[PDB]
Formats: sequence, structure tokens, C-alpha cells
Amino acid sequence: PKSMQCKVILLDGSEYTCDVEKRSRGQVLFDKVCEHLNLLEKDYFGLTYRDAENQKNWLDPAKEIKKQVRSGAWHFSFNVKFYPPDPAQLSEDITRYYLCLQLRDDIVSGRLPCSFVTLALLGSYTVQSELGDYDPDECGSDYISEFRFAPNHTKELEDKVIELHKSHRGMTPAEAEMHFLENAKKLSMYGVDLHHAKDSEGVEIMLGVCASGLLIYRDRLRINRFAWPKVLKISYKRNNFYIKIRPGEFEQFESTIGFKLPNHRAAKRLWKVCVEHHTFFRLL
Ligand SMILES: CC(=O)N[C@H]1CNc2ccccc2C1
Repeated sequence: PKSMQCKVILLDGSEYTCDVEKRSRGQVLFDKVCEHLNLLEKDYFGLTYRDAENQKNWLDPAKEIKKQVRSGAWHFSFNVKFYPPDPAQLSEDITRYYLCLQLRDDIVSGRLPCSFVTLALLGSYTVQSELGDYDPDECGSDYISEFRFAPNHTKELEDKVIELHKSHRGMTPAEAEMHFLENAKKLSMYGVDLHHAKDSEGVEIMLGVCASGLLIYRDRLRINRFAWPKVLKISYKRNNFYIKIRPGEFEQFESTIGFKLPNHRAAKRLWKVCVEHHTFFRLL
């Protein structure tokens, strides 16, 4: 029985290596990673892999690994797939912990934009969770944390992290992680998967996929939002992605909004992430 070596980048930046039978479905490798992580609330998470153009793709747990990675290396990342709108509802602290690690990467990467004060407040909870109570002995007036807090670090941000860290004395890691999530969950780009697209007139937009629905970012004055209930049907054809928007009460016909994606694969990817969010958040 021939087995392939899999390498998984974990959310703490460490590598997990295992073997699966070469005809294995994605669920087989995912179950192994989740057992390694002691993760029970697995529904929020998945494995990603990068293709030739270094684009992210979700490993479909129902399909053969080999038919997805195809010509590529069996190299994956462990990631949050469905960001819970209310992380307090999750049953386990260890679930909230992995969600925190994902969000820390969302912030440092700049996928999740954040004000100065929110960067410092999130960083202060991470430090409280990881080092415990503030200790002056470690930090002088010139202190810079090993922790990455932001896409661009400044001495002013490092100082503000410490000032807020002083206020969290006696906070346990679980408690600091819950405060982290209560702040992060309110950010306008929390849990938003962004896709480059063009509208029916060729104007560059972004489409955002999240728990609540689909967002169309046209300009800073113009953001269209379609709550999942308002979306009757999703489709792709060639490089195009279409959504069928319910008629208002007393209207005869649904409206259709079409978008141009860069290529056929980018249209299919957007379609599948929309279908998965629609199913998940319809049941949650
Ligand atoms: C205050 C607000 O606009 N809340 C939700 C409502 N609806 C909605 C629909 C699609 C994507 C995101 C959202 C955010």
C-alpha cells in the first residue's frame, strides 16, 4: 500500500509531517492534523495548498488529494475556513486558541486591517495569554516584543501594547484569548475572503465572502451587501461568476449580477467558497 509524505504548516508556523495512502481523500489527512492538534471542533477549519501561480485552494476533504494537488508538492497549510461570528459560542478553549493564531496571521499579513489602538489591544491580549502578567524586568523603555502584532511595527505600537498589557494583571490565557476574539470579531474585514473581479462594465471590484453574505466593494462610497437569504442561486461559466438576487416583495423577477474573474479557475474557486459559506452559515 503506497503512501505519500504530507507536510502541513501549522498556525504556530511549525511543520507537521505524516504519510497517507496515495489515493487518500483530503479528510484522511485533515483527521490526522486535527488529532495532532487535539482539535474536536473541526468544522471551522480546513487545509489549503498553493498551485503554480501561488494561489490558495481549499483541499476538498471528499476528493482524492492527488486529483487536487495534481502536479504540485503534497505541501499544505492548516487554516480557519469558516470564521465563527460569535467565538464565545464555540465549546472549547483550544478552538478559540487556533482561531486566535489564524487572526494574528490575518493581522500581520494585512488581510485584516486594524486601527492603531485595536492592533495594540489585540497584541496586549496575545502577550497576556503567552507571557502572563506584565513584568518590568523583561521590558525596559526600549523593549520590542518577539511577537509580530502588525503589518508595520513602530516603537509607538510596542509602547501601547505594554501599557495595555499592564492593565490585564491576573487574566488567564483562555480569558485573554476570549477578549482578543471579542475585539477581532467586530473588525469590518473579520472572516471576509476577498476575490478580485470586474463588474459587467469592466470596472475593477472586490467580492467578499463571509458568514452574513456576499459583499461587492466598488468604491469607499459604494459597498453592496447581499445577505445569504437574498441570494437565490450562484453559478460560474467560463471566466464569469453570476448571482441571482431575490425579487423584493411584489416584484415579478429576480435580478442577475455578473462578474468577470481573471480566469476560469478563479471563477470556479469563488463559486465553491460561496456555496460552502452559504451551506455552513445557513446551518449555523
Ligand atoms: C451592519 C451590517 O451591514 N451587517 C451585515 C448585514 N448584511 C451583510 C450582508 C452581506 C455581507 C455582510 C453583511 C454585514
